[PDB]
Amino acid sequence: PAFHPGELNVYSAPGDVADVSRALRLTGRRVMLVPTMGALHEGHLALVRAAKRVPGSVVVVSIFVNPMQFGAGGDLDAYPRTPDDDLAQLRAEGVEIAFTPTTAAMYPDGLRTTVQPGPLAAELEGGPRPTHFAGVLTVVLKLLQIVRPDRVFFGEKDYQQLVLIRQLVADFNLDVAVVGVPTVREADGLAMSSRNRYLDPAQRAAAVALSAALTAAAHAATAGAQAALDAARAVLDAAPGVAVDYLELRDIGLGNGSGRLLVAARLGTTRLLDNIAIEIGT
Amino acid sequence: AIPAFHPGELNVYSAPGDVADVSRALRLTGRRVMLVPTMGALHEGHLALVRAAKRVPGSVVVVSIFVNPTPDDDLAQLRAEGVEIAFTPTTAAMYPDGLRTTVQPGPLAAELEGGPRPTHFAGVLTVVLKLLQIVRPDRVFFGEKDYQQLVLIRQLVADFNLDVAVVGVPTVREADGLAMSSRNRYLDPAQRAAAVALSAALTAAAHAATAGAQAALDAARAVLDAAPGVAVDYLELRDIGLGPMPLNGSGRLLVAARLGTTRLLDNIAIEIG
Ligand SMILES: O=C(O)c1cc2ccccc2o1
Ligand SMILES: O=C(O)c1cc2ccccc2o1
Repeated sequence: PAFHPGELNVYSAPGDVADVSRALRLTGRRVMLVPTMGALHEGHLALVRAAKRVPGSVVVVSIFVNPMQFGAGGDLDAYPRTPDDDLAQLRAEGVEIAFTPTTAAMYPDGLRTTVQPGPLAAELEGGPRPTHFAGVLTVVLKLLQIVRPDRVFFGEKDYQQLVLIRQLVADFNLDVAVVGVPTVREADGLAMSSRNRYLDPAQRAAAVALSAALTAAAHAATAGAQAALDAARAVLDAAPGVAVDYLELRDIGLGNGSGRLLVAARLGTTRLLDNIAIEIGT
Repeated sequence: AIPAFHPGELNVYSAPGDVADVSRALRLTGRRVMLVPTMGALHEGHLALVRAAKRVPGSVVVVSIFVNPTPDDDLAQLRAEGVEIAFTPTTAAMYPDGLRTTVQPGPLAAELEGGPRPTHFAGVLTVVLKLLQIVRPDRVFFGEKDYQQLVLIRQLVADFNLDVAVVGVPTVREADGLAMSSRNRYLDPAQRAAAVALSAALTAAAHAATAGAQAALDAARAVLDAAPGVAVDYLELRDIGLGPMPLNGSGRLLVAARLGTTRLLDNIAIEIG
């Protein structure tokens, strides 16, 4: 396949992106990978920019709505799809490679060999959806194998995901560095997500409570962990038809001092996640 | 700041990161890295794998030895085969975080070998994935003796999009056809005499196969039937990927049996018609 530099090159075949990737690496360029599910927004763009700023980089953005991380009924047919836009944003960012595989090319033998996560996959987000992270890690492994990048980028918004990815990478000895990138927020603090378009004016207004509780907790934390949790709790209780799924304070690896506070809540049918770093006593 | 590597010599590394560094540096200088994963206690069967890997123009041979949960003799054979890298890591080096993320095999891992040991191949594929990631060879060598295993590794490679050729090396046998294995040494003399029936039965079957699949199966069974003290766990004809037997065409006939406490396996290629 052709590679036209300083331009967006779009490959659909794993073979084609694998060949270009390998060729670019043998020419000294450093391969950056940003796995996305499309519907790009400014949170994905921060990920591209981090990769862009790595000296000698050639950036691969992949776009694949992976039917293995979704479960019935349900969420798969409803995922936002906007490839036109996505590709334009990527041209505008000066990304050179977009990898957009077909389901058939990724799953020619269906679900056969898969990745089985550690017990962290059974908690938090994986509580209701116990096969969700196995689907995520399977496609992430396939993607790293196809593209073999130097580094791979993930937002901290999906913190649990990032942690399991660091697990996949360590546990399977993958020669790739995992770059966590801080969450991009709207001007009021709402963590940017494509699930956000599904909020109406009211819920969009109520939605600010997640970030506010979290940031309230981050500051109340000098008074310790009960104080941080109770502060976030209070903010969430004062917010109209925000229904809290969970609100949990964990170690940063997700097992006082330094931790991570995590929230999941529904607004109508729209499930939102957010998290923040927490220093207990600091 | 790469670890020390002396060409034409046996270099031993126990650190994953060391063998990863050497291997990467060697490929840049135009050697082709060949991996031969072993579990130690090398016999001729392992040596046939090593020899295949040496055949490749440009090869540097990496032999891992690791027991998945003979030290000086094994290395002496490797030095004697002219192998240049052994990878002899600890359990803690390979599993510093315990069993956390693992490989889940497809349904074939539940059959055959299979039913007695339901989690065996999960262990196998996981460790093999890791060796592949550590060493990143161009080619990886497995004996056909453990044929279900080879099939499942080929599935790993395909399914996870791994950049490596799987090379399957024919079974080394003793003079009477008994598939070589470190277990063979446990057999008393009666058992060792009766153990010839597994290969005997498989080669009878392979030759009976001009008459079709039932004649092959029946010739194999007659031969096992004529052996005392041989408990047959399965005798099965499958296609070459271990799916069900197609009506004509290439297949594989596999057998497992228990002789006292010692469990023996064998397998053969079959052409129906
Ligand atoms: O668009 C995203 O937020 C995204 C996509 C994606 C693909 C595989 C694993 C994790 C992922 O996060
Ligand atoms: O000694 C062997 O035949 C052997 C070694 C090995 C290592 C990983 C997976 C399977 C394996 O078989």
